[PDB]
Amino acid sequence: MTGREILEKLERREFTREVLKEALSINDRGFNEALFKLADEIRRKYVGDEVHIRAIIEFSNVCRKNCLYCGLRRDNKNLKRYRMTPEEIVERARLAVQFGAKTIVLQSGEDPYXMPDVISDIVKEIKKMGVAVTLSLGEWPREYYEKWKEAGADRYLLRHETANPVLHRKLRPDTSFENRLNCLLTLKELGYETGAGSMVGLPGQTIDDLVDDLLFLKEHDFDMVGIGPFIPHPDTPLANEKKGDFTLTLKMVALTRILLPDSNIPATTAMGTIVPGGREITLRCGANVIMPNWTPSPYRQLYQLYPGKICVFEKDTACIPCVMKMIELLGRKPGRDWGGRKRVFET
Ligand SMILES: C[C@H](CCC(=O)NCCC[N+](C)(C)CCCS(=O)(=O)[O-])[C@H]1CC[C@H]2[C@@H]3[C@H](O)C[C@@H]4C[C@H](O)CC[C@]4(C)[C@H]3C[C@H](O)[C@]12C
Ligand SMILES: C[C@H](CCC(=O)NCCC[N+](C)(C)CCCS(=O)(=O)[O-])[C@H]1CC[C@H]2[C@@H]3[C@H](O)C[C@@H]4C[C@H](O)CC[C@]4(C)[C@H]3C[C@H](O)[C@]12C
Ligand SMILES: Nc1ncnc2c1ncn2[C@@H]1O[C@H](CSCC[C@H](N)C(=O)O)[C@@H](O)[C@H]1O
Ligand SMILES: O=C(O)[C@@H]1CSCN1
Ligand code: SF4
Ligand code: FES
Ligand SMILES: [Cl-]
Ligand SMILES: [Cl-]
Ligand SMILES: [S]
Repeated sequence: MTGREILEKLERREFTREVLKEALSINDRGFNEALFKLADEIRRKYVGDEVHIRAIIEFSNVCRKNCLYCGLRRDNKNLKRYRMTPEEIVERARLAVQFGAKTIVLQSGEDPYXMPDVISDIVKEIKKMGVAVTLSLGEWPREYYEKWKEAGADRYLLRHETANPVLHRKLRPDTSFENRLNCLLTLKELGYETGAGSMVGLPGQTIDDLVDDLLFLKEHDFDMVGIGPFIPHPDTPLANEKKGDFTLTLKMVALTRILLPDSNIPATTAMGTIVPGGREITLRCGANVIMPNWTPSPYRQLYQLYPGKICVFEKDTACIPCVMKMIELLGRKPGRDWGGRKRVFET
């Protein structure tokens, strides 16, 4: 099909494997621009002009897992490890709420020390502040997820990474796609707003794999979808692999918006790392969420899933103001409420 025909099928919601594969394979500038315009318009119509701010506190870079892509993998001895105290985390969340954040995201490596009860205690304290709490702590037993939901957690981010089970097991040798999916299903069952998503440009990942990632996301109707490029880290086995392409990754975000029109979709920091101004582009191609870094010094610079991350050299409190300026210069509005998913039931 020509680009014009692919676009027409996307506009009529004929989301076949073939339409998605062709959308990802056509490299014509005119087609891509039209795809991005469509996704921007769908975003505007379904989720409006509010860009929701999720302040992220990366509270520990200790991890028990050994994912091949990740700078926090347990085999990386060239990394100073750190843990914020529970008091530090609560007070740092309070400062973000003082700065206007309406969601606090707590993210870490899979660090056993906190699990499950110290997390529960932190969540209960933050919930007193009248904001949404999102956890992004990795894979844990059902019982831990249940405890955190009873403590008041609202949302959980657990990117599926890659929907190719073979590639998933190779890159994540401690676990499996089946396990990852079972965690996501358990989180949904428990009443979390649940986020999935994937990296683009992983070694060995194909276009057909990206199509499978889109169809997976569409299948499960996730509340949130986090997408970014793979960025190689020098202290990992994938150090010499190519970085994911920004344009391809942006097309994944655009297609995700077209597929899941009422979902919450961040403009990720990895997008702003590989291209200067990449978050702002992504916010104009389907995204409607931003996650300003709220990790304090001196830890911020130690939380390096990938290198060269933007924002690391800035003062503690810079990123909330910075994203508020971004949202204004984009002609957008800050979120007025917690920014939970507002489902638009259709046919
Ligand atoms: C800003 C640049 C360069 C534009 C440019 O420089 N040309 C425009 C100003 C031309 N003027 C109208 C002021 C004067 C014309 C008379 S003149 O005689 O001066 O040329 C234009 C050229 C292509 C545009 C992107 C694509 O669409 C894809 C996508 C659609 C989304 O929905 C919004 C996001 C995104 C990324 C777009 C953003 C932006 O919009 C771009 C980069
Ligand atoms: C934290 C300190 C000290 C006072 C304090 O502890 N303030 C708690 C405010 C709590 N809220 C955010 C929920 C108020 C919402 C009011 S609002 O009327 O916006 O709905 C206060 C004093 C001045 C405040 C900044 C300025 O103002 C400019 C700007 C306005 C944006 O908007 C949000 C960002 C920013 C940078 C502000 C952040 C923060 O706030 C500051 C630093
Ligand atoms: N090298 C790299 N490049 C780009 N993104 C990466 C990366 N290493 C990790 N990430 C991404 O960062 C996300 C958060 S990792 C932190 C939370 C948790 N340990 C977890 O694994 O879910 C991952 O889901 C992955 O998609
Ligand atoms: O892009 C990033 O850096 C982070 C990783 S998971 C949330 N976004
Ligand atoms: S991706 Fe998450 S689980 Fe895997 S090594 Fe990094 S921090 Fe640990
Ligand atoms: S969002 Fe971090 S300094 Fe701009
Ligand atoms: Cl969130
Ligand atoms: Cl994300
Ligand atoms: S900023």
